[PDB]
Amino acid sequence: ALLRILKETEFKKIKVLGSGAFGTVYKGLWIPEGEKVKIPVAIKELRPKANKEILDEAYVMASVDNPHVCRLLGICLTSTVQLIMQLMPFGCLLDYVREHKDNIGSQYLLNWCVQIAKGMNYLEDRRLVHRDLAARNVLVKTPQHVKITDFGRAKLLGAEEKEYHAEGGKVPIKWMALESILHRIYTHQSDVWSYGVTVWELMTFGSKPYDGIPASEISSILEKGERLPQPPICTIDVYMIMRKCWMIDADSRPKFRELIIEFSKMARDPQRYLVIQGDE
Ligand SMILES: *CCC(=O)N1C[C@H](COc2nc(Nc3cnn(C)c3)nc3[nH]ccc23)[C@@H](C(F)(F)F)C1
Repeated sequence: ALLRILKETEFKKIKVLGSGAFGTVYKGLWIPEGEKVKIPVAIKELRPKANKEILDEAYVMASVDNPHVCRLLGICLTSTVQLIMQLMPFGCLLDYVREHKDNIGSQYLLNWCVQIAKGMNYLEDRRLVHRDLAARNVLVKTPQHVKITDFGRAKLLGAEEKEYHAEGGKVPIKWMALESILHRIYTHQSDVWSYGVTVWELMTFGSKPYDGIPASEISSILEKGERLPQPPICTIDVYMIMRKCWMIDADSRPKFRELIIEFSKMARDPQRYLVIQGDE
C-alpha cells in the first residue's frame, strides 16, 4: 500500500455521506489519470500545516494495510485537504445493526467482534492508539466484513512512548477508559476498554450505553464499580469478556491478541454463546 497523490480532475464527489467537526465525507468516483478505471471511493474533505507535513502523515496512514482497517488510497492537496479512502457500501456498523436487528444472528455478531479485534491488534502492532473506537466508527464493507475507520483522534506512539497524554480535545466519555477520563491517558489497553463498549453496542443491537446518564456523571459511576449491564442475548461467558475489558487496572484487561483467540473460539459454536430466537 502506497500513497497516491491526486489531481482535482482525477475524482468527483457524488453525494454527502456524513459530516462533523473533522469535515465532510462524500461518496465519489476516482478515475486515475489515463487508467480507464472508475473506482468508487469515500472522499473526506477536512476543515494550516505545510503540505510536506500533511503528506508525511498521509504516507504513514496509507501504509496501514489490513483487511479490517479502512485504507487511505490517496490524497489531494488544494485549498482544502481531501482524503480518498475505500468506500464502505453499507455505512457504519452502528446504523446497520439498528436497521437489521431482526435478521442478525449469533454468527455475524461474533465474527464482527473477531474482525474488529483483528483490526485493533494490527493497529497496536503499528503502535497506533485509536482513541475513538465505537460502533459508529466501524464501517461495513459487506454484512460479512467490517473495517475500523478513523476521523482524526488516532495517535502514533513514539519509540519509547508507552502512552499518549492528550490535551483538551473533546472526548467520547461513554466509550472511554477511566484513566483516559481522569488523566487524559490513552494506551492500547484503553482502546480495549472502548472495544468492550463497542461489543456491548453490537450485542444490544445499537443501544445507547449508560442511557440517560449525563456524561459528567460517568467517572463517578465507574469509580463506584458500576458497568454496562449484561445484554439479553449474551451468555455469561461473553459478558465476562466485556467485564474484563472494563477492569480499572489497564493491565488486568485482556489484549487484542487474546480477544481474537477467545472470540474466534466462540465464533466456532456461536449459538452456544449468544442466544437469539430463530437463530437458526
Ligand atoms: C454510524 C456512523 C455513520 O453512519 N457515519 C457516516 C460517516 C462515514 O463516512 C464513511 N462512509 C462510508 N460509507 C457509507 C456511509 N453511508 N453509507 C450508506 C455508506 N465509507 C467510508 N469510508 C471512509 C469513511 C466513510 C461518518 C460521519 F458522519 F461522521 F462522517 C460516520
